[PDB]
Amino acid sequence: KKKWSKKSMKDRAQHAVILDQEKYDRILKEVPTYRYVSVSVLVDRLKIGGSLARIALRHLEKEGIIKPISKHSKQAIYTRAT
Amino acid sequence: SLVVQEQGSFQHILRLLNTNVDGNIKIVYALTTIKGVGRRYSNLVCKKADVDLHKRAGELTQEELERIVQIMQNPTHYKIPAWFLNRQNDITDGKDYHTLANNVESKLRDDLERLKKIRAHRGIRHFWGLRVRGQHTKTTGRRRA
Amino acid sequence: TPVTLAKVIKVLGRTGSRGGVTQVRVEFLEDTSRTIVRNVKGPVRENDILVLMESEREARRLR
Amino acid sequence: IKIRITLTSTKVKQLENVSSNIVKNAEQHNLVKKGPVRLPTKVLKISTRKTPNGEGSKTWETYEMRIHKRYIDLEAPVQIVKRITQITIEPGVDVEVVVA
Amino acid sequence: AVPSVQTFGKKKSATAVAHVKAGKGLIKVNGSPITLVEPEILRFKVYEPLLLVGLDKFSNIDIRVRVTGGGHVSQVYAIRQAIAKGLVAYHQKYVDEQSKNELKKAFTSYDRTLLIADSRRPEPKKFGGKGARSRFQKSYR
Amino acid sequence: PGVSVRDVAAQDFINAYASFLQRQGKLEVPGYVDIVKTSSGNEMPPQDAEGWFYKRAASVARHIYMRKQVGVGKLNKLYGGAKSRGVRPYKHIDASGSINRKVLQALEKIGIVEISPKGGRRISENGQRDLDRIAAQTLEEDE
Amino acid sequence: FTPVVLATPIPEEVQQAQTEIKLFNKWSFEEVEVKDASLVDYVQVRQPIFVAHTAGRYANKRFRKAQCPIIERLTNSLMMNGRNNGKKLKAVRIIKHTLDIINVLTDQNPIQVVVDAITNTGPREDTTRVGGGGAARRQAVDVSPLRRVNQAIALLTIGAREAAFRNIKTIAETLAEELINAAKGSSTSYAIKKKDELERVAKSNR
RNA sequence: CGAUAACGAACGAGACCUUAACCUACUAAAUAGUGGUGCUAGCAUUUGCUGGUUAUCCACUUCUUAGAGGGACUAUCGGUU
RNA sequence: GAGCCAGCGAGUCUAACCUUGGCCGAGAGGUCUUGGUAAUCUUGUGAAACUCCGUCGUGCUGGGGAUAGAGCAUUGUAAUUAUUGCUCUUCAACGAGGAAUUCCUAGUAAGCGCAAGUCAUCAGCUUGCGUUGAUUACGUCCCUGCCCUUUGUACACACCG
Ligand SMILES: [Mg+2]
Ligand SMILES: [Mg+2]
Ligand SMILES: [Mg+2]
Ligand SMILES: [Mg+2]
Ligand SMILES: [Mg+2]
Ligand SMILES: [Mg+2]
Ligand SMILES: [Mg+2]
Ligand SMILES: [Mg+2]
Ligand SMILES: [Mg+2]
Ligand SMILES: [Mg+2]
Repeated sequence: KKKWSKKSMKDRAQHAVILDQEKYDRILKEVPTYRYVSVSVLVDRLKIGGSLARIALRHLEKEGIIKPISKHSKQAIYTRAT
Repeated sequence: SLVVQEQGSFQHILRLLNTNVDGNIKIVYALTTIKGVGRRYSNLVCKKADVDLHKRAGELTQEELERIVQIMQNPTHYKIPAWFLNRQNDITDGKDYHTLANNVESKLRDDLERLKKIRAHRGIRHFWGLRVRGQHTKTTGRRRA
Repeated sequence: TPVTLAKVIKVLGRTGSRGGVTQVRVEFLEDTSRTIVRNVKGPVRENDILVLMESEREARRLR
Repeated sequence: IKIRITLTSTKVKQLENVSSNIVKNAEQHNLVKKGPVRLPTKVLKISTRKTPNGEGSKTWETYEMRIHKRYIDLEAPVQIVKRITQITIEPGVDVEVVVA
Repeated sequence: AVPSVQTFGKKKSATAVAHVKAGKGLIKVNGSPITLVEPEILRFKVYEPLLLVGLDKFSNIDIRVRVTGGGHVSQVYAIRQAIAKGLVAYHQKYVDEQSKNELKKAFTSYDRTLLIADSRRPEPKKFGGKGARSRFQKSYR
Repeated sequence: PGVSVRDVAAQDFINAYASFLQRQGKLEVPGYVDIVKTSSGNEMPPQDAEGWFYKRAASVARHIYMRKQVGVGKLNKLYGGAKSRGVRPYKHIDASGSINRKVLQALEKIGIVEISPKGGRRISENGQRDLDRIAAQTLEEDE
Repeated sequence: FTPVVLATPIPEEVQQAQTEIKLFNKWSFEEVEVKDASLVDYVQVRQPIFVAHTAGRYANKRFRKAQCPIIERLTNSLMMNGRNNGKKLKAVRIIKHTLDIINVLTDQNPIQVVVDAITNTGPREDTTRVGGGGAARRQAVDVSPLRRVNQAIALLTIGAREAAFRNIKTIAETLAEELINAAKGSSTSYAIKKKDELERVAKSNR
């Protein structure tokens, strides 16, 4: 059963699924000093899912942490309040 | 808008119908790990149980998931329209079933055994392991075993 | 680090085995009245500006 | 009275001078008329293989048939209606009259 | 009666007929305003003819465009050609020829297909391939 | 100036009019809702389960306002999509007939749409009187 | 600028754009001077467009693509790897989001970031295939400025594509970061990495 | 084209025919389509906006259709042989 | 979920084809009437890709839907080696593919559907038609074919001589 490929796996990190106190103030304290805020940066620096990233993004934009540039679906583009 | 502090009751694993359902996903997609329930059915039970479908599997209350499993195991008594069940109008009992987890595997072997026992054509095709739905076999499924 | 910009004044013709390479005669922007023949890979017309990465070389043809 | 002449041939040059001779003979008898409405020409296409057997290169072939259809509406007492349709019948051109 | 002209813009199969008459200045596309044309990106494409010449030449005329045929992005280009030609037709008939030429030049400098229809037509499909140029597959063994 | 249904974006007017439906609470929703999936080519039932009859009703209300008359056969073609036929190529497949016929019956009860001569359903003058009024209401939201 | 009103209300931010300058969806085409004197006359700027979707016919003659705007050519290379063929409205949305990202991430103008990016990722000298007999030989030749622009757009977009594939990052935010990384010039951009790789093989064969 | 013991033609290529693109130029049309005027609906209210209507009828051909025709011949200019 | 736009075409009478609209049914379908021998009716063939908002969140995963089990219908004298359609359930390989190799120069390639042909029923096929629409080149004889010139010939059913 020769296959003529190699087929190595990957590391498959465990990004957080429900949000708790240690994640909550961590997003509260470091969404400033982010020049550009989106779903994918929040996944990479905070280890939360796209679910949490999209809902938290909606959360901040009414109360005040991040300013919007563009509110198109599947791509949210956010800047800092200086 | 709604951020919510999840608490210490949470479960990374849960057991319904003798299967290790993984947590950390939405409840309807999570219960599809249990055999005999697929995405359509899973939506209807959690709808008939009046649960918030937005929740993850690991955070749902103890009474709610036992309420869910009752609606799965007595479906048509709780107003499921019963053409929605998989094994309806059964060959001995006459009544509409809905096999779950082990029943699906065990009852599937049994009705195979009738066609093998009466020597029906489909049963003899299963005993050889060939196709039974009238497919061509001259090229396809070549390295099946 | 040296590069020389060079303005093409007369395209000569196609060279190379497949035909994808052109002989051109280029004039240097600074130090004009120096003429050389070089090879170009892509589409070229006249009055284009090449960046010769080194100027002390001349090809004639590709065999 | 509202009679209507309809032409449905496939030969265009036979059809036109039939239609022109209807409308010109109308005007000696000085009748008011809807001048010829030309409906969209419809092409009957049949795409077959050239070969009788199934060998060679797969060359297809499209035979087509164009059908041209015109109608002229007329109002006239009976004697002109008997005269106009009795004459100017050209072969391969189909003429039929409907009233009202 | 009332000063009015009638033009059309085209694209591959889309045709948009435009009635240009003298009015108060409203520019409607299929009974709906010009700001409602659904594909959000190319809405900013249909603003550009009036955005080129300035909105001042659209105060005293009102525009109706009726759109049929083709597809979504083809319908957009037929709309913009119809209003550009309709404006240049209005200044041809009523206003002097000086206003026509400054109108025409600004259009024709920016994009030529605002006034001239694109002549690119579909190429017939040929037996032996899925397309007009493509063939299906040659195999030798 | 006499603002109308044509003068407002399709998305937000349908959303605003459907919310008018949810508050009014008088629609005669069928009863098989949240069991059906509303198209034979569809793969799931509507994710927004607690409405989507009100969404569909607002959607169908604007269509008779635009057009002259519709039937239920037209609406199944409009709301149908491509059915992924497994390993075969896709195909247009019509939507669930009951869903269109019942909401058209349901809109008859509130008095928006009526029967038409020449067949089909026509917007009544009650329908042509309140759809404008939400259209006035929904278009000053951003102003 | 005086705002003119008429029977159909036209929004005021698009109304400003009419007389003032005929700039892009948000950015201006002034101060967008290309730096390199070879790559000018082959990037087509200073004739501004509103939208990056022009249904133009540039393929008839040999150099008409050099008159096509460089933002249009950037969109055109995005509709690739087969499943995305056609889909230009998909391409010009992505380019709009990419330009927004570049402006938020560095304050400097987005299209100026794009124009010096392609000047960095034009390969200046490149190799060709002479036979030599059995073992295929290399000969270093020079590149056209048109080919340099052509190569640059392809090199930039392939890197965005392979990086935004099977990965949480969307293609727009990927497309920005190599465009930034190339325009500064880093050798961590795929387009810069490929560019120096061609020149070293050319340097090997003189 | 040129050279030139060859001159001048024929078939094939080309021409031809079909089709697609242009025509506010002609001839015409509720089985194509506008605009009005009747009859109405809704919203405004100024002098408007959007619809519905087949016996309201009067005119129209831009768009739709096909008859006859026109139009492109690489025209004009520049470069190079 | 919402928006929402083509073109090529086919269609029954001494027959029962294209089917609008109303009603029943989750569906596939059933039933009562109607229009059409057709620029008139199906039919604006409201096609799909697409567009806008939402759930998913790099997980062989809500990717993929093969292979199996039960029922409900339709065509037909008849459907078991399941005709086809619908529901529910089961939910495999496959993580872009070695040597090799095909097609293609602008409304073209490629994506996406629809009609027609075969057709009582059955399209993953073909012939056409539209929709969305690139990159690259505007060369050469390097490879593979074909043509021509010069040349040698003891060949001429002509080098398989
Ligand atoms: Mg054969
Ligand atoms: Mg109406
Ligand atoms: Mg991505
Ligand atoms: Mg020249
Ligand atoms: Mg169709
Ligand atoms: Mg199985
Ligand atoms: Mg090869
Ligand atoms: Mg295809
Ligand atoms: Mg010898
Ligand atoms: Mg001999």
